[PDB]
Amino acid sequence: MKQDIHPNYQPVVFMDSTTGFKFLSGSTKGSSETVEWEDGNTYPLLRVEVTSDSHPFYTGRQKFTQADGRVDRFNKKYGL
Amino acid sequence: SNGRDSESKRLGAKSADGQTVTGGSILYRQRGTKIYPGVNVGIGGDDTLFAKVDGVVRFERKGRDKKQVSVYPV
Amino acid sequence: NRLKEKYIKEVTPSLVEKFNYSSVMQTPKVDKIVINMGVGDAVSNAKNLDKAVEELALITGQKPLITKAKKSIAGFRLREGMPIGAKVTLRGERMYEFLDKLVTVSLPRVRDFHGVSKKAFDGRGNYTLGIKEQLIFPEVDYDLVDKVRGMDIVIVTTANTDEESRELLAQLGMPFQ
Amino acid sequence: MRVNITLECTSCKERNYLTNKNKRNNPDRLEKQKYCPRERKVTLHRET
Amino acid sequence: MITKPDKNKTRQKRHRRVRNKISGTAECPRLNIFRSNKNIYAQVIDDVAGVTLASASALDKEISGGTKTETAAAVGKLVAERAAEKGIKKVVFDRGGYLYHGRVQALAEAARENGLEF
Amino acid sequence: LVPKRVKHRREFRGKMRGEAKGGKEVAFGEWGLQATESHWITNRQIEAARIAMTRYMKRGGKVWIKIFPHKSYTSKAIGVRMGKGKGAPEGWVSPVKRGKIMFEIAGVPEEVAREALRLASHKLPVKTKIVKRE
Amino acid sequence: SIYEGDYYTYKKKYSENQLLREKMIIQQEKEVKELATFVQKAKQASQTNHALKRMGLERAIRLDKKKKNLTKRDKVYKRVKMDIKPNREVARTPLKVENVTFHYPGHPILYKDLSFQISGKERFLVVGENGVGKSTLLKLLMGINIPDKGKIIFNDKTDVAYYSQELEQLDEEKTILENVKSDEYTDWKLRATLSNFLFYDDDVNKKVNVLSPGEKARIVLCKVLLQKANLLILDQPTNHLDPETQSIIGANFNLFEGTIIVVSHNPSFVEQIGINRMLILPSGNIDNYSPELLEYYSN
RNA sequence: UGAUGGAGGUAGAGCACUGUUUGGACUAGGGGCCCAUCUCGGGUUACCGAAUUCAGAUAAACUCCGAAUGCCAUUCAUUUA
RNA sequence: GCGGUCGCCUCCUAAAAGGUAACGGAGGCGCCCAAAGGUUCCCUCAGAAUGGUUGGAAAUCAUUCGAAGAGUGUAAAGGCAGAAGGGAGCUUGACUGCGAGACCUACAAGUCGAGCAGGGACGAAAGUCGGGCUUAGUGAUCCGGUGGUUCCGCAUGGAAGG
RNA sequence: GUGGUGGCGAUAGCGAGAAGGAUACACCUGUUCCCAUGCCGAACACAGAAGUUAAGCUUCUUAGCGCCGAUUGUAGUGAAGGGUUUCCCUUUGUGAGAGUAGGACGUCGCCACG
RNA sequence: GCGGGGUGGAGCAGUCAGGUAGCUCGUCGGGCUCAUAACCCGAAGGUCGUAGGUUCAAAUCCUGCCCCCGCAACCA
RNA sequence: UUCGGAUUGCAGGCUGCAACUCGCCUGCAUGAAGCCGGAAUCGCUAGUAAUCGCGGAUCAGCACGCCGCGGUGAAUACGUUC
Ligand SMILES: Nc1ncnc2c1ncn2[C@@H]1O[C@H](COP(=O)(O)OP(=O)(O)OP(=O)(O)O)[C@@H](O)[C@H]1O
Ligand SMILES: [K+]
Ligand SMILES: [K+]
Ligand SMILES: [K+]
Ligand SMILES: [K+]
Ligand SMILES: [K+]
Ligand SMILES: [K+]
Ligand SMILES: [K+]
Ligand SMILES: [K+]
Ligand SMILES: [K+]
Ligand SMILES: [Mg+2]
Ligand SMILES: [Mg+2]
Ligand SMILES: [Mg+2]
Ligand SMILES: [Mg+2]
Ligand SMILES: [Mg+2]
Ligand SMILES: [Mg+2]
Ligand SMILES: [Mg+2]
Ligand SMILES: [Mg+2]
Ligand SMILES: [Mg+2]
Ligand SMILES: [Mg+2]
Ligand SMILES: [Mg+2]
Ligand SMILES: [Mg+2]
Ligand SMILES: [Mg+2]
Ligand SMILES: [Zn+2]
Repeated sequence: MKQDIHPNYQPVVFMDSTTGFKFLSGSTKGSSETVEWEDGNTYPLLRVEVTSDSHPFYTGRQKFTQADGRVDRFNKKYGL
Repeated sequence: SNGRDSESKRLGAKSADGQTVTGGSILYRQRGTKIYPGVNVGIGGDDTLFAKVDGVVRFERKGRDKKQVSVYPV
Repeated sequence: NRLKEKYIKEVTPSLVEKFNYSSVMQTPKVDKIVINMGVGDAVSNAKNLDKAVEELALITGQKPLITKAKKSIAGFRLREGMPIGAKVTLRGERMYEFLDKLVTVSLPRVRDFHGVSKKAFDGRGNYTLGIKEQLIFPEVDYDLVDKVRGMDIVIVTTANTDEESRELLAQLGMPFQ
Repeated sequence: MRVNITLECTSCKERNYLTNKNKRNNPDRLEKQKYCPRERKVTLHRET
Repeated sequence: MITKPDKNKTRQKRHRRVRNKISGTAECPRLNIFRSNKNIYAQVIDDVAGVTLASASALDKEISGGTKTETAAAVGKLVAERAAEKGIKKVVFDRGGYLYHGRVQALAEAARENGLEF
Repeated sequence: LVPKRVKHRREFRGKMRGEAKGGKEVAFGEWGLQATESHWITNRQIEAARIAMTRYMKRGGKVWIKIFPHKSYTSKAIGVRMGKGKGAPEGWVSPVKRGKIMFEIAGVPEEVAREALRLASHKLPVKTKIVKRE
Repeated sequence: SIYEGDYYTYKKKYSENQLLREKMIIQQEKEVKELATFVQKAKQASQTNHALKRMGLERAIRLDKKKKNLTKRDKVYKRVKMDIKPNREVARTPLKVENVTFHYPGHPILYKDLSFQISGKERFLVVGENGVGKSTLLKLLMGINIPDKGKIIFNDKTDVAYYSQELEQLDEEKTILENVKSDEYTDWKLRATLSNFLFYDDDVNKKVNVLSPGEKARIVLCKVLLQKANLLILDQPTNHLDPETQSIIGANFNLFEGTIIVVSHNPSFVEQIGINRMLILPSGNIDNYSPELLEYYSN
């Protein structure tokens, strides 16, 4: 890689906030927070709310209710 | 309107195969390299093939479908 | 390095088993990743391409090569050599790192993300994903974008068949529909 | 606009060479390292 | 699916163009160089006769071995002195389509120092 | 019949000697009309012959026109002296050399075919003969 | 050309000469058209009309000799075209200056508790004499000078364009096109405006270091125009400009639909702009504009 | 005149390129008909049909080919001048 | 007579060397390039299919298929993919004095040229370079202008003028 | 047997299939080093030897394509003649293209390791 | 064959000499009027015949093509 | 825009046999044009204009209209040429 022409790159850890699952990868962005890491090495830490494990599709279960049908709505409203 | 034409350039071969020629004799006038310069033959600025040394002229085939001129001193 | 680790450990033996490879050399691998951002707006204003290039560099970690129109096209007001479109090539560690980031972070942040296409294959074992909008990558900062844009990521592998390609991408993690 | 021009040797003020240049493409006086026969060595020749 | 062209074939494509103006004669033989991942080979060839006058390589067992660069230097020294024994002084260096940068450069400089004229 | 395009507006008259290079055998039709002489044939003559043949056939069967009038011939108007360049292209012809199968017909009984070809031949300038597919 | 007399005499003599030259070219064109018209009449006549065909060729010879001695009218030098329009709209309070005091370190205070407020689409003249603080005040507004005391507030609706007095906004090393380069304008857009400022074709690749002060002033003005700001802080804009370009500048500013803070020692330019309020220095006096400007100058 | 060696693209022929061109197969595609129209998807004329393919022609300014002749030359041969 | 044409380049006519006419059939030239030249190194096209945000027949990207169906400043022919096409670095050989010998040719001209010397560019070296893939892009003499010059200088030294 | 390196018109090619790595050649491991990418150690460059014949490569099978191609006949044609002369015919010499019989999945050297 | 022209509905500019599509009448809507005309206020209407080149950029410059108009197309 | 409150979604309240065509009203959600208006044109001379509500007739329900009531409460009239 040519020198002084590429955006700064630094290794960084990632923790899924919702579940805590951890994965180490490089990125351009830097996080003031830093955490240790196996092999006894510290890296800036980027907390992410949603990851592959967190995302419902990967797990195989979906949170969404999928809404209600109008027949059922009518019965609920009118007690029928 | 037609009626124009340039002077003919008297191209073609100027020396026969098996003919003895002196150094620098023009062997073949051409546009582009219809024939290639072989041994002891140079190609001029405008594709003219000339003998670099004295000898006998020889036209051979350069491979499958290309020709070549060589000058062999005796 | 996580994705390379995952590949070599789990993915490689699993593909070997499924596809009955005589030697591990036959194992398909992600050969390279080419991220291409076609910017026709540069003709109207070159700074659109400039900012697009900057965003792409932030996303990729490598300065992009600014590809140029090989042919002048009056239809798009395009003159030959006009610097429209950029690309970046990632191999080895950078390739694996970017791919893992795409799987984990950039993909979820897509609006109403229903997964990735499962037919966008050339027919030779090489895939492409069309990202409609940026701001899904953490490095875009959701504000620096003056004009939102998209891109095309081309994953070129050593697989001969879309089937082996599909399994490999799934193993590395690909939200196929 | 392409025009004929003369390259004069700076060392001896000798107008050794004739050439031509496009004024628009080369507004400034052309300068070349050319052999000066009078001085028998390479010198800077500038258009005049 | 992606193909990686055979590096040797690409080398040969460049080597043909090199040979279009480099060729060997009895009194000015061609010094042909071949380079592999492991070893490097030098030959002195008379194309007119189509015979290799002298040869050296990292397999001669007269080369102690070492870093591939210095092995090339030893091959160059060995071929230069062998060519001198056969009375060859001037040669034309065929870089075999490689770049005159590294192992080949070391080998060529070794040949120059040990007495081949080129 | 007229070619859609021509590389050159004006063309040499040419010379017709010997047998036709190709097309001397019946290809598609059951019956064919073979030229026994060499002559120019105009698009008008081709068209007249074709119409006569088809009318007699009652739109029964198929008709192939083997020849096409590629060549163009020019002329000079009355009262114009020699010189001052070639004339403007006047018409289109097909140089037909003896042995060429000008027309073919199929899908019709033999006697109808022979009569149809006879009418077409009378329209054409060359002497002709009927040829059966082999 | 050298004339005897004054500027008006030169204009009178010059205007007459170009008038007399123009009439000469008109009559030479008429004679050429007359011959041309007859040549055409012969050209389209029947080939059987031998005499007319003969006369047509004879007149064709005269026509050729005329067309070869036909003086070319010199292309009249093109004048500048300015169309300054604001992108956004002015507010009732574009600029707020309140109790602003400033002094250059080591020198007397130029003004104390200076407080004024512009109204919007107003022609505001900063009057004064040489070395009184006029340019300092304008530098103060832009932010070049930080006020020693007080505050300067720009409404969020106010976009500002600055024309410095000494032409300090140009890179002498770069070219004309490079100087005017902006992120908001494409190349052909820049060229069209530079042509409106009399920079034609490869005249835009010239280094700014070789231009005259007047030509540089046009580049600075072009930068001001390309901003499309609604507030114009102009410090002696007509300086270095030829008299024709000055009137164009003043006339176009008069029609400008925005606020103008201007400094000018040229009486003609201020009249064209039609000043509304004048601020006298060093004695701070926000006043309605009038021929009373002369009274302040006298006093 | 013979023997030998050459340069060249004509006659002829050929379709390998470029034009011109016929019929068949298939068909992207285009045409109007109705359903559905948010004009969305059909299903249609043995509707018109590019490209491909099969078969068949054609050429001074086409050639995968290619003569007879003529031409250049040979320390050549015979005869001649 | 009217119209057309007048010099130069390319093709067909032209009859397989060369040459070969017509108010025969087609087109081009009166330049352009400071790189679009030299050299060292490096690269290979056009299209088609498949996939792919904006994006559409067709912008950029990827694989495969692809021998040239592309490109070669500019007409055509010849030639070029061992490049003459394309890219990069350095450069100015788009050199000075010539030039055995050839082609063309009524003359005047025109064309090609190894090689020798002077002094260089590139390259490690070999070696290439006296413009550009080749063939148009031009005009005799007289007369005059500019620059150089160890030439002459009407008794001599200058000058005037050659 | 393999690797370098050449000569000869592809009868040396292409396509398809099969076998091999002992050495050798390659893929192949890396980027600290010279050196590099109009981004990328992909390439070039360098360092190095964990694995694999998977590919390249080598050897072998195949006539599918491409290539070479006799004889016979014919077109044309030099020469000498004729006719009813835009053409056609005869004698003599020459003789294609096409279409085929067939040929052919190379051959001739040198070096180095076996 | 020689010329002249293709710019909003009509008549015209612009074009030479590249940067920004106008003038007169008309049309549409609304005013004024008892109503119409005139008059007043707003609005629409062309990417310049068309296809290609040149240029950073074309109504403008270059080439072709298609339309429309006048003329000519043969003389003792 | 904490202006503006159109349009729209959902959920309700009534009246009525029945509120889709086609009622009024409520809550939440949404948040339109609109930045004081060209030519022209209208009302008004004092408790008037302006502005603020309240009641009523019709009427199951339904008014920005109509009729009426009160609250606050101005500017200007030189003058009769048009
Ligand atoms: N950077 C400075 N440093 C020190 N003193 C300064 C500086 N700038 C200006 N001064 C002083 O400020 C005083 C007025 O400043 P300013 O430049 O505004 O004059 P002015 O109003 O522009 O006069 P004019 O434009 O007519 O010449 C001058 O006397 C000057 O000497
Ligand atoms: K007949
Ligand atoms: K063909
Ligand atoms: K021919
Ligand atoms: K170069
Ligand atoms: K490697
Ligand atoms: K293998
Ligand atoms: K074979
Ligand atoms: K209702
Ligand atoms: K009510
Ligand atoms: Mg010629
Ligand atoms: Mg040349
Ligand atoms: Mg000042
Ligand atoms: Mg023929
Ligand atoms: Mg000839
Ligand atoms: Mg001949
Ligand atoms: Mg070139
Ligand atoms: Mg004297
Ligand atoms: Mg005297
Ligand atoms: Mg044969
Ligand atoms: Mg407001
Ligand atoms: Mg009253
Ligand atoms: Mg009241
Ligand atoms: Zn000098």
